[PDB]
Amino acid sequence: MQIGKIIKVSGPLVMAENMSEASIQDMCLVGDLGVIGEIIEMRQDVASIQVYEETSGIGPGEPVRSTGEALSVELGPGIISQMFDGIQRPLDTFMEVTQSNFLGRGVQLPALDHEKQWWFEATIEEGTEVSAGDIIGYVDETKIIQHKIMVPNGIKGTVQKIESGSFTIDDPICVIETEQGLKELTMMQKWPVRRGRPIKQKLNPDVPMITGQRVIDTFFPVTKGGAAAVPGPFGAGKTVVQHQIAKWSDVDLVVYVGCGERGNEMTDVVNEFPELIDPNTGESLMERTVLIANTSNMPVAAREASIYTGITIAEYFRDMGYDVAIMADSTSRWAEALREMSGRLEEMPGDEGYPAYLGSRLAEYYERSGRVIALGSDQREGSITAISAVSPSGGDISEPVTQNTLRVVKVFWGLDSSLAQKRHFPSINWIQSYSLYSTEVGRYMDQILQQDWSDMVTEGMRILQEEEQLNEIVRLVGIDSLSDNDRLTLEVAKSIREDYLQQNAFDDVDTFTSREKQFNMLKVILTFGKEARKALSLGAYFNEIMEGTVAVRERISRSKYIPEEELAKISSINEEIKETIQLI
Amino acid sequence: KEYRTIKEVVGPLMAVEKVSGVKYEELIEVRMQNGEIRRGQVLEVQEDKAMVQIFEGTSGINLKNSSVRFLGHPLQLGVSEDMIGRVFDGLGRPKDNGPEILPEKYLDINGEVINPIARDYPDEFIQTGISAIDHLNTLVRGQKLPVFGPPGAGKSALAAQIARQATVLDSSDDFAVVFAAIGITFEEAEFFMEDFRQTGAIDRSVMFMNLANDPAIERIATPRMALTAAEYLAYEKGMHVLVIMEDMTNYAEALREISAARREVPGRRGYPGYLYTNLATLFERAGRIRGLKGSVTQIPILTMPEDDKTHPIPDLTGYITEGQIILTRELYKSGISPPIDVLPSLSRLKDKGTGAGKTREDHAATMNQLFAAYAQGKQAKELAVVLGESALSDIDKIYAKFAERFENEYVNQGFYTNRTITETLDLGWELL
Amino acid sequence: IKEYRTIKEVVGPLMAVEKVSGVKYEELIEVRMQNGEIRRGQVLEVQEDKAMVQIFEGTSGINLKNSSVRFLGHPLQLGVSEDMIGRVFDGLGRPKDNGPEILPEKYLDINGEVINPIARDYPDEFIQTGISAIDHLNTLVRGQKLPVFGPPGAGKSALAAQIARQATVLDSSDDFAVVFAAIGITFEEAEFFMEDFRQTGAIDRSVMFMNLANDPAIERIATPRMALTAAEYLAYEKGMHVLVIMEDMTNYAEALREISAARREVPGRRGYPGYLYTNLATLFERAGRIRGLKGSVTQIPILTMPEDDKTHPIPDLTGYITEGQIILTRELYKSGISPPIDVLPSLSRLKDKGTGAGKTREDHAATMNQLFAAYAQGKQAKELAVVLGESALSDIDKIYAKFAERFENEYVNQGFYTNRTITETLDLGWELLAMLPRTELKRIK
Repeated sequence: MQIGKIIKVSGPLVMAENMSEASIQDMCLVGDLGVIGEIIEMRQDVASIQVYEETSGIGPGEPVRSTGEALSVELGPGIISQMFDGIQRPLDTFMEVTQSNFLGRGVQLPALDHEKQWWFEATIEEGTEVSAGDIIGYVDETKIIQHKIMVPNGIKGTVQKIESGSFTIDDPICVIETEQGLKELTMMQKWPVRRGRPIKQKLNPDVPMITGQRVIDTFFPVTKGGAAAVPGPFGAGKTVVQHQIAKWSDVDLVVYVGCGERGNEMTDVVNEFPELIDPNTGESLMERTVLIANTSNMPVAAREASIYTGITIAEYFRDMGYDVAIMADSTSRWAEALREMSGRLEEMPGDEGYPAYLGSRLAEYYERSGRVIALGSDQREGSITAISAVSPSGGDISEPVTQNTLRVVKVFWGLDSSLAQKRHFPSINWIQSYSLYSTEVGRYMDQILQQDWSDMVTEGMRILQEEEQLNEIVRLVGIDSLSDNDRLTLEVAKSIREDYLQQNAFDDVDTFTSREKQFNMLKVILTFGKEARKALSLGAYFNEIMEGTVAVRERISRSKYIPEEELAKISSINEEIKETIQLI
Repeated sequence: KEYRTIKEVVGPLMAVEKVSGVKYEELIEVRMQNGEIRRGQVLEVQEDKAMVQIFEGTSGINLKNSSVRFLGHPLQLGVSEDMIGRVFDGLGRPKDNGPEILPEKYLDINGEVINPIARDYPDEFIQTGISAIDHLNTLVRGQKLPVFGPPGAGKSALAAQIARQATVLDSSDDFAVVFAAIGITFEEAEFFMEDFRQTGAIDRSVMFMNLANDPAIERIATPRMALTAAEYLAYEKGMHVLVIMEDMTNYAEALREISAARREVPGRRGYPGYLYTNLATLFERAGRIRGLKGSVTQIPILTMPEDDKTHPIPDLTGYITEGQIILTRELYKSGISPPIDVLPSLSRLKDKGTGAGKTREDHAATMNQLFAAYAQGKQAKELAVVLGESALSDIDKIYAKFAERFENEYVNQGFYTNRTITETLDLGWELL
Repeated sequence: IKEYRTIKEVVGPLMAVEKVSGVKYEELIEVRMQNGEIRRGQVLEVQEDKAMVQIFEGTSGINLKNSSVRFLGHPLQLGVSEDMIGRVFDGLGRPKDNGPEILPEKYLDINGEVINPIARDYPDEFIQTGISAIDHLNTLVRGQKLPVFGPPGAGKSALAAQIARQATVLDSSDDFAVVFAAIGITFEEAEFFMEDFRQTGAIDRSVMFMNLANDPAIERIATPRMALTAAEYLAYEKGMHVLVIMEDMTNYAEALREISAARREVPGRRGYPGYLYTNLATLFERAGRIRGLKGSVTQIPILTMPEDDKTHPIPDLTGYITEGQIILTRELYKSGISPPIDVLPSLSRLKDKGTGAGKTREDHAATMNQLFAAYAQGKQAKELAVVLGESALSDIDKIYAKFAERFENEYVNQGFYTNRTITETLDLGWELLAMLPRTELKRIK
């Protein structure tokens, strides 16, 4: 409607006159190429635009037009199992529409297939009064997941015309009468990615999430609606622990965000995710996933917007009643993008050149995750669980992004490369990692499992920490020069590490460990310490106990591999007792 | 009169033209072209032009078709005795969906400075029920006694505990609690709020909750909101008010961010350089006033650096405060709740808060030599890690064991056990 | 043809021209001086009818009123051709060997385009470096980026020379090319490279872009982009497999800093710019394979090992964008090991994609994995000799000792002009593996 005119092009900043009809944060197309950019300032009629692409070859006199809206995502059928870049451009469609292998400057493409037909089934009776979040209908978009069409925010009234059928996401599938007149609804809604999606009520994340991975499900659990930080050193198997969490966690969808990775790591992602198999249905995990893909050499703005696009999509599926998991790998790159853009704008730096608002920004992101009651009459409940890789260039965990992240999330999974060096997978540092959910998860696990599981966890960790202390002493004086009790603690700690902490994600049985399985397994490990300590009490020498119980503790080592249908691990406890009684 | 004269928007800042009668720090309303209304504050005013900052940012605003109204007053708190039991946000607007407050009057949240000759000296003793404080680092009414701790080391648990079991001995004159959450997360806030409701403490409390994702500019207003309510309850209703503020580290960071956004001149560590001014203007708002009944007592809660400075420098805070209460991680790993390291902890005002006619009379003496059992208890075992087996073992044999008891039972009360002071002294003697 | 006598301002290497129109950001410019001299430059900022440009050769000797300015209508470009093979240019692609000027097929923006992430192909096949210490243990994959770190004068440049000399592909390599980029090096090291490429005829399959230590730093910044533009042209337009060697990328960072300082910019750590990381990434991402195309681009950036413990931004910044580290020690250059390669910290994270049947002899992975442990424990045996001579632990550890010194003696020593075929490398390997008894190796054949 209004045609602005470029008057200045400097680096990633463009200034354009005759823009008084536009708004702050409006997206716009700049120059003859129509390169995408963001209005960040306005002085009289002259807008300062943050250009998202490269500006080489642009100059004054060229036109500028605002798209009338802020950076948004399309939300509707066509979204699941697709791969986008940071501002939701569909990569595959990008190739086919440009007939090119490269991301050319200034081509604009819808995010969803507006021309694919979908079968929409109505679910609400004609004439029922509704509001934002109420589910109107339903599209079986994907083999695994169902896309519940819900009323956009800002719409209230009586559903007037609703008929099932085959439509594109552009067709009016509903008509609702509002006090503001008569408004038509389609299957697609748009949302600005930096506004959090409205909810009815934020709730406490108190339900533990089953990763299937014993070390975290037991000692460092994250709840549904929680958030974890995962520092990832080189060659620590981080890629497969992320795969394991994405594949085994009892969530409905996964959103994976690229956040400016090296292209080769990114294509590993693009290749391996489709070949990961859903346990419940056997279909490709991609069916259940949305992937945003950004490489280090892509426009910096798209790398910063990546996480907001992702979290907006995650909120969309949280508003449907689903549980979502957003993984960002890695937010260190996102924050370097933020830093570059802040410095290029000549802003007053903060710690180590990161902007002063870095902290706030991280907050705004992580507080958008969590367990919520969604809108709508049924008051359905959803959650977003955040798993963010942090991986600073400097090995030092002490760095503004990591510490600013750790003050707003409650669980921290510390991958250690020297632990992977000792062939300990998953390579989670057991003394430095932590979870502030552990007490509430104890309260939940105890109630459902009807056992002192919390006390068991506290004691397993008690001996692990005490093993750190004792091993230090062993450095000074050899294991021979120690008490007989202390080597027993070190030896049950051995089984904690080897028979519980270590898991091979590729073994058909060891890849996932159930609630009950973990309980019985750590059960037997701990009863070893209990009964052997009673033996030491009775005066028997610890070496004798090791020699006497040789077979059964090998069964305790093989404990991780007993199938899920049979559960022979319980019997082991009795054997231990009996054998130590023979030892007397 | 609405002004339709917005000429510039740069970041969260706005320039308004052809105004008159606008005053520094005056509140504004932006009525956006789409009907949305945002609240803001004048930061500079010059001839017929004014520079304001919008609390909710400027995203989505169209300059030509928006307007600004100048309300003719700064940030204020509507005060009333009815604020007890209620929960507000960092700007004093209700967060608890409760009935509406009809204010007695509106007060500038910056406050007045007490005339030094009108001030009264801190005197009475506050029973936190925490032995580690009440005995060694005694809290007095009118004192400013901060607590420093690493993240998730239960310092917030300690905060809620003092808020829970804090009382005075006469208890004829009520003890009100004003709680300010400063840029903390929703889950931390929920800890405090639902705890306050389950223990019933909410019935004597006023809560100001600013969350980690609220605008930093509102985070700057939160502690002043808390303290204005506190001084109103103290000096106009005669109440004895205890003020807890977590996390003041977040207040320091919000100050740094705002000063950066306003292209100001950076001081130390990029922090605005008026941190002493601001923090002292906050913390010196405690005390007693000669000729008035009530009191104001502050307990700021700080995240301790544990790193390369780059924190709300305590030295500043400790330079204005009358003490330090220190929590370290190594007492939290041992399971010690509450994890107070009594050695660097100090109460600059314990002297005339404790004594004859104020507490049991062993209290002082046992304090002044009860540090010594812990002083030479860990002088042997912690220092002599290498020489631990035999160095100083035959003699000073029990001085380790009693130190273990100091940690294990004397200070490991539990985050939910209320120790009367006299009860605390009984434990103190039995340990000796 | 836009020619303007409207130069308003000269401040250092920067010029301001007013009363212009149609000028574009980062467009090339020609200054026609009052004395007939011609210098070229680049617009850095453009505003209304004004343009600020920087002159590559500086502005000394310019008279503002009596000089003129032409805007060329394009950015920095490489005139690409298949006839660049065998040729030697400067850092801006201008001919340096007195051969014919090349009449280009087309002109390419030396910035390149960003690969669609789903169109990229993972590096997955094997090369022939001829270097046993790497081909076996620290395997190079087509599409990989593997830097070299070494101290000055410890045969680093010679390693560059022989990798460039012997690198080839076994299966029907369309053509194995080498693009050589010299980054701010002295005339002597550059003359070394050029003359070595001509003695051995490596020149016949190589393109050379020579930027020297006293050339303009802004040209130094442009040099790797032109090397890589020719690389991608050959790879994904001629179907060729391209090896790209850039010596002392440490000199790139410095030039960046310099340019950033000349342009009144905001300093990062140690004066380095606030986009240093991003620029290195714009370079290093330009390696790899593209699905459905025969060619490939493989990078060996070659850098000087930093003295100071505290790494400059230069190597840390290179650190995570790369897929490995190769290391030279002066310990071995004095120790007689010609290629001073310590295979201990050496790593190729994609080596598993180089080994295997149809790619090499199938033993590759297993033998390699026994060699790493063996050399480490043999070095441990050698260091164990500290006040604990031959009497201490004379069996089993001492027999490893001999394995560790003979490993260097010929397996690592090689010869800066010996091309050891991969079958040679592994046959020699098993010969070295025979030394110790069959019980040490848990491996089974």
